[PDB]
Amino acid sequence: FNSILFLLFFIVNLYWFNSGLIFFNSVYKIHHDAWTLIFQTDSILNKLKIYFFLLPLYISSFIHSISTWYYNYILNFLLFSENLNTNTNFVDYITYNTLLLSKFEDFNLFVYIKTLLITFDIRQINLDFLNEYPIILLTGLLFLFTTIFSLICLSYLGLYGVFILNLASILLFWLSMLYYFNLIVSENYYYYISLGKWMYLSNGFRVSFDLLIDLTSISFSFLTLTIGVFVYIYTFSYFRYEPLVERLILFLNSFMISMILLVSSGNFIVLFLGWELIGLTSFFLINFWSTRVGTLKAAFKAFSFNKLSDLFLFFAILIIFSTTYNLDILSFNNQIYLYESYNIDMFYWSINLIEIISFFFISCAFIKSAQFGAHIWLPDSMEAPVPASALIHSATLVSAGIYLLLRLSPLFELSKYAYFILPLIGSVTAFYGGLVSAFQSDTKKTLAYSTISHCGFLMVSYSTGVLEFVILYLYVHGFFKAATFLCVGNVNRFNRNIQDFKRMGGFYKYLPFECLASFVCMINLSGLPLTLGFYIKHLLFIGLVESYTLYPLIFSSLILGAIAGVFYSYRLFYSIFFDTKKGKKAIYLQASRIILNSKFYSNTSLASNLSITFLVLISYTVILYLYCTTLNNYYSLSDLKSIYINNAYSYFYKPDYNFLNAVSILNWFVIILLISVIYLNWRWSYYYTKSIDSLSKFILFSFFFFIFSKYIL
Amino acid sequence: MFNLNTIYLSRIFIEFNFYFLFFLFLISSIIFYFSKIISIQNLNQNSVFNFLKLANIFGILISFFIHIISFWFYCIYSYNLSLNIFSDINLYNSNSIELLNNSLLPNYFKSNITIDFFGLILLTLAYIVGFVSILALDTRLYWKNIKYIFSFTIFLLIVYVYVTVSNILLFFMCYELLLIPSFLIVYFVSPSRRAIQASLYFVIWTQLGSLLVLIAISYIISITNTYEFNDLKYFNFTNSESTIIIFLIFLGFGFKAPIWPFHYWLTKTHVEAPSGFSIYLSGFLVKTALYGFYKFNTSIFIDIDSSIFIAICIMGVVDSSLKMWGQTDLKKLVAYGTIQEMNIIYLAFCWGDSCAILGGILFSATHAFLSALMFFLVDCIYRRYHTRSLVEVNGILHITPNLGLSILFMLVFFSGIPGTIKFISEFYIFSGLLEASPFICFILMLVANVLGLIGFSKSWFNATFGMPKKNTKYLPMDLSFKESYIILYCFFFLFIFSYFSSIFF
Amino acid sequence: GGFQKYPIPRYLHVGQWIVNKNWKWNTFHMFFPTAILCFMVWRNSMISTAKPPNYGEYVDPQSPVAPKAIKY
Amino acid sequence: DAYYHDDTHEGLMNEPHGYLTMDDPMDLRPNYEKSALELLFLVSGGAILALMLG
Amino acid sequence: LLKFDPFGFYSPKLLSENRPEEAMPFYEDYPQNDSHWNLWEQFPEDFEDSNAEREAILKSNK
Amino acid sequence: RQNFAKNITTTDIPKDSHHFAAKRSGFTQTEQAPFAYNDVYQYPKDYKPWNYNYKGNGVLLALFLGSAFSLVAYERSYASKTGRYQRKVQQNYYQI
Amino acid sequence: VGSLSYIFYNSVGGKVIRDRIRASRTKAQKVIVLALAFVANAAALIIARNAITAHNFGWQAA
Ligand SMILES: CCCCCCCCCCCCCCCCCC(=O)OC[C@H](COP(=O)([O-])OCC(O)COP(=O)([O-])OC[C@@H](COC(=O)CCCCCCCCCCCCCCCCC)OC(=O)CCCCCCCCCCCCCCCCC)OC(=O)CCCCCCCCCCCCCCCCC
Ligand SMILES: CCCCCCCCCCCCCCCCCC(=O)OC[C@H](COP(=O)([O-])OCC(O)COP(=O)([O-])OC[C@@H](COC(=O)CCCCCCCCCCCCCCCCC)OC(=O)CCCCCCCCCCCCCCCCC)OC(=O)CCCCCCCCCCCCCCCCC
Ligand SMILES: CCCCCCCCCCCCCCCCCC(=O)OC[C@H](COP(=O)([O-])OCC[N+](C)(C)C)OC(=O)CCCCCCCCCCCCCCCCC
Ligand SMILES: CCCCCCCCCCCCCCCCCC(=O)OC[C@H](COP(=O)([O-])OCC[N+](C)(C)C)OC(=O)CCCCCCCCCCCCCCCCC
Ligand SMILES: CCCCCCCCCCCCCCCCCC(=O)OC[C@H](COP(=O)([O-])OCC[N+](C)(C)C)OC(=O)CCCCCCCCCCCCCCCCC
Ligand SMILES: CCCCCCCCCCCCCCCCCC(=O)OC[C@H](COP(=O)([O-])OCC[N+](C)(C)C)OC(=O)CCCCCCCCCCCCCCCCC
Ligand SMILES: CCCCCCCCCCCCCCCC(=O)OC[C@H](COP(=O)(O)O)OC(=O)CCCCCCCCCCCCCCC
Repeated sequence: FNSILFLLFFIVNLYWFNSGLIFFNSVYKIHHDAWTLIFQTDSILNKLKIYFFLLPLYISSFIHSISTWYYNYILNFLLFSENLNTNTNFVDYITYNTLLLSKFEDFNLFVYIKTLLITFDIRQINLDFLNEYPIILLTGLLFLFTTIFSLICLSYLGLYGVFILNLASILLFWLSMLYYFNLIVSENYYYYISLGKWMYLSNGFRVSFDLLIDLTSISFSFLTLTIGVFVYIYTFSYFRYEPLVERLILFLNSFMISMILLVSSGNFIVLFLGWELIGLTSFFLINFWSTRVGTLKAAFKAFSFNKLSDLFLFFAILIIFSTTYNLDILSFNNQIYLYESYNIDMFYWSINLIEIISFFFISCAFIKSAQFGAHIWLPDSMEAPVPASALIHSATLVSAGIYLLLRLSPLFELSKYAYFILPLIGSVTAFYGGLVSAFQSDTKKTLAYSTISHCGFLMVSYSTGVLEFVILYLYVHGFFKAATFLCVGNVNRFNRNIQDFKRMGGFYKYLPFECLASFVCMINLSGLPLTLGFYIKHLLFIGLVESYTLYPLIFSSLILGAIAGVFYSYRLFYSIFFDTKKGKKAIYLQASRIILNSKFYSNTSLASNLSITFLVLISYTVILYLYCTTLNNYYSLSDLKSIYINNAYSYFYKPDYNFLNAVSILNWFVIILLISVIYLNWRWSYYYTKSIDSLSKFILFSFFFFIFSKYIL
Repeated sequence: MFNLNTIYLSRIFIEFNFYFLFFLFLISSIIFYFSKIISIQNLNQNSVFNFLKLANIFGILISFFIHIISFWFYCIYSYNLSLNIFSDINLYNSNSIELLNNSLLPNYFKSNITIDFFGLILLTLAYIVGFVSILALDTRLYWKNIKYIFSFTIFLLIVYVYVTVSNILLFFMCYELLLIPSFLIVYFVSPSRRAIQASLYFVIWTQLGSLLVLIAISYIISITNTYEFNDLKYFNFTNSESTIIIFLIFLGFGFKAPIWPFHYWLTKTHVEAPSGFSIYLSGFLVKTALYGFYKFNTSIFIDIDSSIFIAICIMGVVDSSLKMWGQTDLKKLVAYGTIQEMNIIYLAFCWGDSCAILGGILFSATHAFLSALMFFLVDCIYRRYHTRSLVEVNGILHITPNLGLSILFMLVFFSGIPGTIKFISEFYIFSGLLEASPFICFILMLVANVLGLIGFSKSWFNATFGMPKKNTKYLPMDLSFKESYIILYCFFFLFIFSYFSSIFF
Repeated sequence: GGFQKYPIPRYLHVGQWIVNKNWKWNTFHMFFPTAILCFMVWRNSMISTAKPPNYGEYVDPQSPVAPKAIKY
Repeated sequence: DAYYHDDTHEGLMNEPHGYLTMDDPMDLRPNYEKSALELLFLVSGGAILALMLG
Repeated sequence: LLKFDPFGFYSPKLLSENRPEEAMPFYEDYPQNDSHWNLWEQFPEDFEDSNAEREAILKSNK
Repeated sequence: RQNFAKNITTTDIPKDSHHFAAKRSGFTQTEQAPFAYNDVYQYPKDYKPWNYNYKGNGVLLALFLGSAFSLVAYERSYASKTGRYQRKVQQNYYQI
Repeated sequence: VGSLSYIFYNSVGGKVIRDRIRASRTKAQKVIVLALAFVANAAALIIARNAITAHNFGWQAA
């Protein structure tokens, strides 16, 4: 009973068995059918020699025969089926199968072991295999199951356990998404995956659970996931020292996965599922402060609007199913043109089928994008914690309508109602949100109304009909809105949950990183000259159509909304950071104590600063990649699957003098507004006269500098 | 590859499960009657009440397992019977296979058993809902009402004969037998004092419809002397007779399956009845009426416009949905939800034997399970918090997290999320109604799924959320294992029944 | 920054300020099995995945893979 | 932060605690409701696996 | 709520559920779970339960 | 109310008799009499009230055996449907 | 048989009581307690599956 002796005997037996296998294989090759003539020779000496020298083969065959006999008995017992092929007795069967050695003819122990070892070898995996089969599904399922199981098992996973588990899952998901983003956007790669036959929806119909990873899906998915990764990293610092941080983290993960499922939906049933899931998870995030009933009122407002949108979407899907006996998104997109000519007989009116379907879709899209009239819930949804607010308002909850329009664009291209309604409502919402945000005094409310304005601009861009411009606008707005939301969240946490900047002043020194990060993020968000966010508005005005009947109102509202960005950006930044100290004495004194002076001193989190920095860097890189893909001379974007060409790119490639000078009007309007917000004095100061003098110096120097640059050189 | 062995196994299982239940009930009753001079509980650990509870529970459960097996056998049998009829096209060949009865047990009431998918769905609902309700009524049965431990076994036997009979008179008698046990339960087991009047309202309101159905049955039997339920193919009712029969049948069965304006009794009984018996009532006892209406109206040929009946059903749905908001009582709110779902189900049966019946059956199953879930949640709230009123109950989630989570997931399921038989049934009904009358479909969907849904969600969310600062010495602990697993099983069924074979749906 | 910590009843199974000593092993035994489950789901679903042709490939209209209309 | 307290020293950091359900861990009653529901779940799952799956 | 602990894991629980007070009978506290789905008392297999006291007294009496 | 017997014979109740001690000397003329039973419940160490504390493999084995039986039963059913004693595995399988 | 065996074996008391009883349970007694209910239920389900599965058809060929 020695382990060393057992191992040595096992190794010796392995070598003997391998040698016997090789010998039998060679002899079998030589004597395919005549091997028995020598193996089973009647000679006693030869029989004994063969048995002794092939004992490992014989014992292995005996064990295999016993195992096969027992397995066949078990199968017969369980299935009440047949016999062991034949009714051979136990003795006859075992003797025959043990004497038979042909089972080893193609078997080599070393080769088999090597195959088993190399089966798990990871060197083999290649990009080509990944390109053939998408690993995005494997990582998304990982993230989903991690979130679900973490929700269920909270006691097992403490604060740190939940954070680390979900961080690993989300990082893997984001890296895979990043890998496939390059292929889908430019290389014309898209996948249609099916998990199975989900449900039966008619007498003989059964819809499968399918996902569509296309350019339209990936544009939203990658943006949401990239924003969510850094929001997740930031939340652990924002909700620092809170009773319930795991709950908030898991709610954020749930909302992210719900939005990902919605955007990457293969059929209307999955789309509706994702729609309801984002609604429910947004409700939970808004109602996070469950103890308070004041929060429940805002949550219930959002819930009612979401249920109305669900009604509209469900009715539209029912109309589509009744018309075409199909719920597949691709099939519907490629079939809708045939049924365009059809009408539906309703109560007393014959409504055009496309018009009614597009009416319901646009209604639900407006409700979820917080357009004018249906936006009443968005200002009240700010009761959620800042990470949840950023995620919902950047690219997750308020872009659902934009995703719907982009995915079902072939439908709306043949919609008279869409043509009339999208530009008017978009421009009105843009103007309303911009002006209200400019006049707003609270940080979260300002960001919410700015989000409403940018959603209006997105609607107007879709009305223009350049899906590339819409996608660029969506990406820019989402990234920079999220970054600004994180910055204001740090500011609010420092200011002790007081979100109004009337009590904020001189925070530049107390939050140095937030000041500069907010400066960059706001100049990019509010379309300002010489910034990454100027081109989105420039392209929107390039593509704006002029055949509308309400074009005067549409254009005036668009101009006012576009200019409104400057006021809110300036007010937010200046009032928060560089205005006179208006906050309570405690806020400043508690942090100005000399004892706190240390290398570790900070009023924010190092992880939060790093998360914001990485978010800004990645947003810049991705926006540049999209700009190169679309706005470059060589068009390298993937197919959008739309046959409607707007001609808008003509005024981007070869603009005429008329349009070039027309854009200057808005440019100079913005310039005058900047001069007003900078040099305008509302309060007496020691620097009133010197401020007027500086304005005079700037005007005269600008004139002379222009003279020298243009003429004197 | 289908063989006669499967046919006979199906028939034998169906026939013998009934006798299994009957013998269990007979033995339990004999023990109960002959063990004590007076049939009341002896307040000690050695009472026969424990044995009777054990026998009832694990007779229902084992019969439910056998019913699963027999239902699967029936599905295979019906599918292969349809294949046998449909496949062969040669004129000389015809499927005429005759089966000989067993010599072990007799045919109850000298009737040959006939089973249908709707009947077996109804029987499965009976089993499951009866199991839940019996599990609920343990705290109610005490020392003088222990005789009502057999009420659900009696219900199971009645429903078994109801769904496994091809005789019109036996069908009607089984339908009418359900009144006595239910009335006795409400009268003797209900804690509240208003249950005494609620029971009388229930009896009178249901008996008016029972009399209407009795008049219809008398019209059918007196005119057609047949009772086989299939000889009606060779007899045609005139227009006047047919319209009278359909009106009587619809009104009579709508008295039981609540329709506007005949739901006053339902609201009263649900509010004032035992929390464990409300589950059984709403889940099952209102669907025997739907099954009977389906059978009678599909057997009779009707040449009348069903617009009036559709309008009645839609008015009931609208009325219940609009009233949902104004209820601070959770039990009454769930009762209004039951009225809404039952009216939708009844509307699903207004086009004769069209494909609407499939959606109606699926919606009946999902409503049974959903109503059981909702009434069980209300029962848990009332039993641990000694009140079922929104003003007195607030912040359930923060003291009983599992109960609050159950409420939230119940609301999500009630909303009709995809992946649930609730969503599937809504899809069936609305897809049909869109082509039948699109504007009516829009109005029905709008009302039910927005206004009624918001009214329903307001009270439940207000109860779940908030801050329970009142009576801190009397706050409960949490759900028990029994309650938690009942809730989990309801969720599991609502989710997984969507994978049932689509052949019958 | 955060709210002041207050006592939580022992009998109540709530998540207020819950930290687990064995969170490392808990995460280890909750991550890898989930990864294996997702791998199984992924390999099951890949059988029913569709991808368009590659850069240098064209679909022959008469090949079986090409779409076929219903023949009455 | 300035005056953060470690978990090992913070007296109000909670380790996992609480009773999962209302059932008494040490109960002398031969109660069978939990066993009945577990049996129902298991038999339903087994029926699905052995009669319906595939 | 902090004191509340019906089970004995955190706050020790007497086998005698409560401490009787003078001028009151000794009654068991109402359990948190009051389910009546209880079997008859279970005993070990082949449990010895012969009336040994009566047998011994009868043997002594003769 | 509950009528079951507390003193079961299937096993001995875990208990600790040292937490509470009964006074037996030094009484006064105004002090109440001590208590006779002072045993408290003692839980097994490493018992976690927040989970099931289930350490058996019976459920896992039952589920795995059910799944394996379902797999083999489906294999046999497919062979019967194809009219063969066993599955005829093809040389190549494509997506579908 | 399976239902009753499962109920009576797993309905002895609380978690602690059941665990201690099973720990004191002998090896063979533990084996039967674990295996009886599963074997009975599984045999019933297998007998049910056998009828629907018509394997004993003589046309198996090719
Ligand atoms: C407190 C509850 C309150 C409830 C009431 C309130 C309800 C409403 C509110 C809800 C929210 C509040 C409650 C939640 C918090 C609870 C807190 C708590 O109690 O913590 C302790 C609790 C238990 O853990 P523990 O106390 O530490 O230890 C328990 C024992 O040690 C474990 O012992 P063991 O290791 O021996 O495990 C025993 C067994 C567990 O035994 C059982 O649970 C018996 C189940 C019998 C069948 C019943 C139907 C099952 C339907 C599917 C769902 C499976 C159960 C998972 C839970 C539901 C989903 C989340 O484990 C398994 O073997 C799992 C496999 C189960 C598969 C059975 C499938 C049957 C057929 C189904 C239909 C056909 C499917 C075809 C699929 C085809 C291929 C895709 O915390 C958890 O562990 C949570 C687990 C959550 C589920 C995930 C893990 C299982 C995954 C199974 C496979 C599916 C995943 C993907 C597979 C992909 C490949 C196929
Ligand atoms: C959006 C809504 C979301 C809602 C959900 C949110 C998330 C909720 C999360 C929290 C709740 C769920 C997750 C946690 C559940 C609890 C898990 C747990 O561990 O609890 C511990 C829990 C409590 O532990 P305990 O107090 O110790 O109780 C132990 C049990 O009484 C019994 O334990 P045991 O150790 O005594 O094991 C007993 C076992 C005994 O196990 C065995 O016997 C297996 C080993 C022997 C194999 C046979 C060998 C024969 C030859 C002898 C060989 C030598 C001996 C070998 C054995 C040696 C000993 C090991 O017997 C059985 O299981 C009988 C089943 C038989 C029928 C089914 C299986 C067979 C199918 C057919 C097979 C055909 C082929 C085979 C043929 C065989 C020949 C005829 O115990 C269990 O896990 C019991 C299972 C049921 C637990 C509850 C399950 C609830 C599931 C809820 C699902 C809800 C789904 C909602 C979906 C919604 C979607 C929208
Ligand atoms: C008539 C010519 C055709 C054009 C028609 C339109 C005329 C111009 C209309 C401009 C409306 C701007 C509204 C901004 C509201 C900002 C509100 C806010 O945030 O608080 C005040 C913030 C300051 O916020 P604050 O926080 O620093 O202090 C606020 C102090 N209280 C509250 C006391 C007022 O910004 C301003 O004060 C600047 C706005 C006032 C000055 C407006 C000058 C307009 C110059 C127009 C130039 C036109 C150029 C020619 C071409 C135009 C057409 C292409
Ligand atoms: C002409 C013929 C007439 C036949 C009449 C039938 C007479 C029925 C008499 C019932 C007596 C019940 C008490 C028996 C003594 C129990 C002793 C005990 O508890 O020790 C534990 C012992 C053994 O326990 P165990 O620990 O070995 O657990 C395993 C249990 N078995 C053996 C069943 C697998 O006895 C029992 O557990 C038996 C329980 C009996 C009660 C069952 C209740 C469920 C419903 C069935 C009741 C009977 C109705 C008929 C069958 C159903 C319909 C087909
Ligand atoms: C809703 C009321 C409150 C709730 C209680 C419910 C009470 C009413 C229940 C429904 C009764 C049937 C009403 C619809 C009848 C439709 C057919 C019809 O009459 O059209 C003329 C019919 C149909 O005619 P037709 O024009 O279609 O075709 C035949 C034409 N001729 C004959 C000329 C060839 O004509 C008749 O033959 C007259 C029949 C009149 C029958 C009226 C009495 C019915 C008595 C039995 C039921 C009594 C129930 C009482 C319950 C207790 C009340 C308190
Ligand atoms: C086979 C494939 C995989 C199978 C897995 C099936 C999973 C089915 C769904 C499981 C849901 C589990 C929910 C657990 C909730 C636990 C309690 C909790 O979180 O705290 C409650 C919190 C606080 O709980 P607490 O802290 O008081 O108590 C926690 C401990 N207990 C409950 C045990 C006492 O209360 C609330 O405010 C309610 C919040 C509910 C939030 C629910 C969000 C769910 C989001 C899921 C997103 C999934 C996306 C899917 C995308 C694909 C769709 C096709
Ligand atoms: C560019 C992506 C960047 C992000 C990647 C994140 C990680 C993704 C997960 C790893 C890849 C999995 C898909 C493999 C595809 C494939 O089969 O690729 C094919 C190769 C073999 O090549 P061939 O099939 O072409 O011959 O597969 C293998 O070699 C299998 C070996 C295992 C691979 C990893 C399995 C991960 C799942 C969990 C394992 C848990 C182990 C036990 C823990 C206790």
